[PDB]
Amino acid sequence: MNTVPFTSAPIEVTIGIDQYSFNVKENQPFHGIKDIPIGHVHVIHFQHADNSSMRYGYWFDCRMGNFYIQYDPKDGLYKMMEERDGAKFENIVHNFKERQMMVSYPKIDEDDTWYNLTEFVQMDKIRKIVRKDENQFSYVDSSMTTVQENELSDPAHSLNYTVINFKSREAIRPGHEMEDFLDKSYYLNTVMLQGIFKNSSNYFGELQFAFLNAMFFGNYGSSLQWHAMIELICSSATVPKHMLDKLDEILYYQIKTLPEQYSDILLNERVWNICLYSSFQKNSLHNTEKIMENKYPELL
Amino acid sequence: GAMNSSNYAELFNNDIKLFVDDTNVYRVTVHKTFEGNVATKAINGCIFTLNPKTGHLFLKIIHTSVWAGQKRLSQLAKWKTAEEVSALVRSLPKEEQPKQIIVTRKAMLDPLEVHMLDFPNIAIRPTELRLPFSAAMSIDKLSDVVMKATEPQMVLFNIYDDWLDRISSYTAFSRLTLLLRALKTNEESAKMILLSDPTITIKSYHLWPSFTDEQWITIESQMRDLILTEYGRKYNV
Ligand SMILES: Cc1ccccc1CC(C)(C)N
Repeated sequence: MNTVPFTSAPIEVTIGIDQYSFNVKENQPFHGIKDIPIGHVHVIHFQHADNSSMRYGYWFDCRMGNFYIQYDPKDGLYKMMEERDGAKFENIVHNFKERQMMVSYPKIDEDDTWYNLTEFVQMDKIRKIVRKDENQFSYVDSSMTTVQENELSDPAHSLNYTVINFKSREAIRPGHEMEDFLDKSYYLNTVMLQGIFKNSSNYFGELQFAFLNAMFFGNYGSSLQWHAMIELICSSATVPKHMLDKLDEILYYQIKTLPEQYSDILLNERVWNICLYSSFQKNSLHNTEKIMENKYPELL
Repeated sequence: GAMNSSNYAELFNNDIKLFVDDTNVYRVTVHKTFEGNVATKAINGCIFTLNPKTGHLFLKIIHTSVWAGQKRLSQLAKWKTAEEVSALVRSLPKEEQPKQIIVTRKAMLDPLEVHMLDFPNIAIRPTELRLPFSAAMSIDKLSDVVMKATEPQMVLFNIYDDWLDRISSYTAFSRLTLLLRALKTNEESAKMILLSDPTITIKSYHLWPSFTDEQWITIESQMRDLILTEYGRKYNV
């Protein structure tokens, strides 16, 4: 069980850690988060009390290094950094624990939520999507654009999601125009799964990461990517049975966790009504259809 | 984007453009089976592809054999239309290819866009105009060539006959749309107006009678009367 200590909390901020969050008052004696479950990626995210504009945060895995947070008064944000001096880190953390200056990652034993949301989200997949190759952790914020968005403006600060475009030459084989447009199985199975993504685990990783960036940061482009990746599977007549069963579980936990008062901007009415009620897979997402109809029947 | 009354002179500028109307591609008669059920029988159809500036009409005849053994024919018809339009464009020299294709029904946008992905500099647009091109099969010579076809066939016409020698392409298109609206509203009365006088004839190489300028103003007035009336007899006014 690992720890992310903080140097201090100089500005009032709501701090998120995975699906949890807590409020820290300006200059309160806060020195970080302990008992973080090993074996999963995590995200630690920030919303300043004085500027609810820009949520930002860091995806990280405690197995990959010792990481801490330190506020930067010039750039005006809480920065994640790595401590290379392992012995020094251990000593700082022990002392903060002794003085009980850390909040506990508050996981309920029965609770598999975070696993279910990150089953395919590992740091090596996150690093292909997000770039700062000098750090082992990845920064994301609310305004970061996607590669596809920049083709429709700083390249260093972009999300590398695979550009899914149903009316594109890669999506449509010459002479199969109608077949490929009405049935996306070629596009899903051949262009995306066998050639760009390699397997369904990389595909699911990008899909889950896109959802989580949409939910935690309000990232517009990540919201679009999540829906595009669902629609590509649902609009394919031929999808391995094991992918359909896993997708149903994936979406079920995403819908279960989505904040109820954010459902209006995070969920696209057209995509979900098509996927659940018109698409080839309209009958293959039983868990997801049942939770959608009982929690968000207004959308449908 | 969409084409409407506001940008109507654009049709007659010097960017090559084509209208595509798919309303007569898939045509059927509905009839009873021996068992008392209902069945359809397809009849020959056509794609109506028209350059509004020159009058050039590319009439692709759709023979009923193209439907044999196919399902969801109304949907297939839209994709078949798009495949044929694409093929037409690819057959034209580059300097003759359109810069815009305007479809008369919005359901033709995605099929045509997908078939034209190879032509990113050709704009595919809908329109807010209610154009009466469905009535093209009320023109006797066009209907005749469609129904006599025993195989797929492309036939080329100028739908303006020789009018552009005397009037502009704006005026010719207005005259065409008036004639087709009349034929769509009351085919019989419309056709009576056009042939009432036996001394005015249709040249072997034309679709419409050889009216003088004066006779055309009369004809056009009679077509307006028809359209206003039939709308009378329709709304009781
Ligand atoms: C995530 C991943 C892993 C392996 C291969 C490809 C991908 C998807 C990218 C390219 C990042 N959009």
